[PDB]
Amino acid sequence: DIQMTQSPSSLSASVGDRVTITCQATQSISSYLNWYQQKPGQPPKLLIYYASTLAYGIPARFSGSGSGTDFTLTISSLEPEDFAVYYCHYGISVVSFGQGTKVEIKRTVAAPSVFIFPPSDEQLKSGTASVVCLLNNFYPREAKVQWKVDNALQSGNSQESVTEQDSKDSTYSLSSTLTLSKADYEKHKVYACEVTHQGLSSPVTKSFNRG
Amino acid sequence: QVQLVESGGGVVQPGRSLRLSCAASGFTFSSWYWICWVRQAPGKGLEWVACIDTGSGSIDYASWVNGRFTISRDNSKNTLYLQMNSLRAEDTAVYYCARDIGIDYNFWGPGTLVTVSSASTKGPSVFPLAPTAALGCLVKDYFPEPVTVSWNSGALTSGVHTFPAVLQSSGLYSLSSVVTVPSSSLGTQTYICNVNHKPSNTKVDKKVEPK
Amino acid sequence: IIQPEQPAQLPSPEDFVYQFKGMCYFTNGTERVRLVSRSIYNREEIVRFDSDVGEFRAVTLLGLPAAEYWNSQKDILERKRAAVDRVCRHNYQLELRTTLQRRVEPTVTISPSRLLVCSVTDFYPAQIKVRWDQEETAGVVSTPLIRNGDWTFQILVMLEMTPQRGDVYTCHVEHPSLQSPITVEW
Amino acid sequence: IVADHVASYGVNLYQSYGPSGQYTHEFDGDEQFYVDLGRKETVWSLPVLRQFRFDPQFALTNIAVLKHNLNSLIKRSNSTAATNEVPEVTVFSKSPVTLGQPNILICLVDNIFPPVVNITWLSNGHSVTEGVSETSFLSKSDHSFFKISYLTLLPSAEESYDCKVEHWGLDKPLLKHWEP
Repeated sequence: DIQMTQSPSSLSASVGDRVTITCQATQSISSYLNWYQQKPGQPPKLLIYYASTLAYGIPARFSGSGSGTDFTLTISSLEPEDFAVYYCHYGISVVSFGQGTKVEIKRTVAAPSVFIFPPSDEQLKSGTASVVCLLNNFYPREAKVQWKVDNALQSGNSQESVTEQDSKDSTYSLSSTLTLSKADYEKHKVYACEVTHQGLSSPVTKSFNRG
Repeated sequence: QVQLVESGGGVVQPGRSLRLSCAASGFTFSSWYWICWVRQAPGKGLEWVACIDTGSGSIDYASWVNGRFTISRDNSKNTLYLQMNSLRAEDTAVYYCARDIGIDYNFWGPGTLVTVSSASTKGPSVFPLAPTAALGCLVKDYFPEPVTVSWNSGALTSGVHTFPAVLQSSGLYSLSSVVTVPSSSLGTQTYICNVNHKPSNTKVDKKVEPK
Repeated sequence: IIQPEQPAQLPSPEDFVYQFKGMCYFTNGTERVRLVSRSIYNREEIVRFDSDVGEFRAVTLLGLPAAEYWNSQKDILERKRAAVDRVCRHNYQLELRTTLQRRVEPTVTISPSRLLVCSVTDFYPAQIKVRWDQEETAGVVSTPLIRNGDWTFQILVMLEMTPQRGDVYTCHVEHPSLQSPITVEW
Repeated sequence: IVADHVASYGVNLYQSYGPSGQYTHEFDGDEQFYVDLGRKETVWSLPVLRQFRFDPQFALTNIAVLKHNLNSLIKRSNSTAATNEVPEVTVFSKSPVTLGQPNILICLVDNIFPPVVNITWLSNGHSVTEGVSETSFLSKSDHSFFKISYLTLLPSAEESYDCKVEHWGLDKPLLKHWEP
């Protein structure tokens, strides 16, 4: 199949800004590249066909450029209803799509309010132990949360989960969950979480001992 | 009006098969349209599956298909089919049904969720997260998605972060929901999370309290 | 690659026919290049983008809403203006190496009939002059040029003969493929 | 109007009957290629053109736009259908006939409108299937069409041949006869 890749894998931009995403194809596809938009939960809405920014009415701020293999989607002045996943498309019967570009809100580099939680007694009855680590509200998403158990690092026993940009303050919250058995958890004493963020002078280490 | 409706999604064991349908309303296949099955992973990009010329019957499949999926149609029933055989957990995604991709004034479908797991429906296990200060609920080992989480029966809304679910090595899901409240009410105000799991009728109301 | 011209999008049985002909006119090689893109309902041309005019212009009333609608969209005008180069000029370069290089030599054949018919057959391109030891003109009838549709032409030239003294009658064919004219005696 | 060469880099056609369509390119009145909209393949009508590449998706996409444009123009013109034209059939041989030496029989079916027609060949009463080939619908300046069928024959002394045309304009099949 014709493979086509998008230039910014994801980007952070502000309202009013100019955004440029590119789509390069494996072959010449003439002037037949199309730009699709996708807000969460919905199927794609077509923005441009050929390079004609048309619909029964699509916002004139969107524009398509390029011919042959290299193409460019340009949103002149970003509006807030434009934070969406953008895709490039080719083919009516032999369909190819791009490795989408996420368009994310940019903001003041915030620091993560970090917290640790030991496993409950109710879960230790069950025979397992999950140690959580919250990194409430921060910017940008890029953050390293390492698990230290008795000062020795931990690799294949944690799992992170990141929320989307907040609807009020546009920040991300994270949750790395170290999971052990109620016997392996009982064999060690210090359990630490080492958050290392951009908006932090030094790596914060919130921690607990079993008693 | 003109719309396409997906049907047939669900949990299907690896190795087993699933047949989806795509009913068309508002138009007749008789007028020949190229209708396609485009699938989209959970949180990943749009990927093509197959297309069929509703006039002649001409089929095209994506390179990754290799005789595993089989598109077909019934013009009398105006329905599209996709027989997905030899399914792996890697094939778990949302299956869209779209008419004339890239041409203007052309519709897509809402989606149909196909989940490929050897997991069996299980109610979650709600545990508290020991408490500005933060408290929460660990909602461990359950299947299939999704889980409703409300704080203080809806009363608490600001500052709540219900984390996206994560698939554990056990094949079962596990999400957390945390909130930040002033450290003053840690004895005054009473906090309760409201987990719900319609797939296995498991409603829970855990009271989060300091130890 | 072969670049196509794109259609502009509008907002005893019965048949409804729509034709879109992206047409390129070339004169003095690529010196004078012209695109005229015709939108046609049944056999009536409704709209037209002429690269000389530079805009969509209705031919019939039925194509007036379309002409204004396509003229309001600035993307469509920029694209239709560029089609002269992207489509006509681009594709012409390929023609120079293939169709404009094609040449099939005419096979001249004099034979009597139910009066002599000089059959000039299987030749490409369409340029040809067939003539019948003085240039006989009044007693000669040529058929129009015959297009065979397989990228070859034919043309027949009949001459009413009133002969005497064993004088020779000669068919003289001139054609781009031929490095010297063909003469056939009778 | 006047040029040294004229080409149609897009002879896009879409009709309600079927429905059906035809994407072809033409250079100087001859058919360079057609895209089979079913098989999805550029079929070169000239060997020397096989070196180039035309993407079938380009043809398929224009035919989808054409379907749209047609539907709106059906409503806008208050459902006005096409007028059936009388096809002017003509039969002739590709080269002077010499008995025993192979030849091609050309049936030009001129002035076809709408472009929906049947063209078959007859030898001594019954139909011929082997050796028959035909060009796509070739566009005209007056927006009608024309097709050319071909029957590869070995000219015989007794044998007679006919071209059987079946357009909606004709009330009974036109049977043009071929005379050596």
